[PDB]
Amino acid sequence: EEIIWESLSVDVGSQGNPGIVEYKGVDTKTGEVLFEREPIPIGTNNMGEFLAIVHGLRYLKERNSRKPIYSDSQTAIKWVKDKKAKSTLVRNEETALIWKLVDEAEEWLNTHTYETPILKWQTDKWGEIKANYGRK
RNA sequence: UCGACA
DNA sequence: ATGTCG
Ligand code: VO4
Ligand SMILES: [Mg+2]
Ligand SMILES: [Mg+2]
Repeated sequence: EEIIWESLSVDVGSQGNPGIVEYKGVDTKTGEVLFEREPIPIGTNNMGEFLAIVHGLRYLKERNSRKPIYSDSQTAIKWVKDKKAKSTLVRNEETALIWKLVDEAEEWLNTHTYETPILKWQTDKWGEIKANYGRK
């Protein structure tokens, strides 16, 4: 299987886990940053990966784009497929912002239709995903 | 008992 | 190290 360059790549970035979470989506071909989330004080890697895909889904749908989305997160891909984020992050006053975004993301998935293929970025064959933050 | 993706 | 799934 080859890389579908005509696509959107998303990825999470964090400082600690759980810790500060952010994410962005980029054009897989050029690397142009199409959107980037404002750092979230506290959240998990998988929540961020999940929010990144849903944000890409809405980004593409508003523009009537049928391009697929690449993510390197097996967990986030499954959560999106089930339209349910199974995070273990403790629900409390500290993790309110991330959980709210996560709940709203889920809500969006349960209130909208889309055919966007959500593809697994084969990191071991193609190297780091184009929207990556972390060290290689 | 791990294996895997982050 | 910690977050999650097969
Ligand atoms: O802009 V919306 O996709 O929330 O309908
Ligand atoms: Mg990732
Ligand atoms: Mg990354």
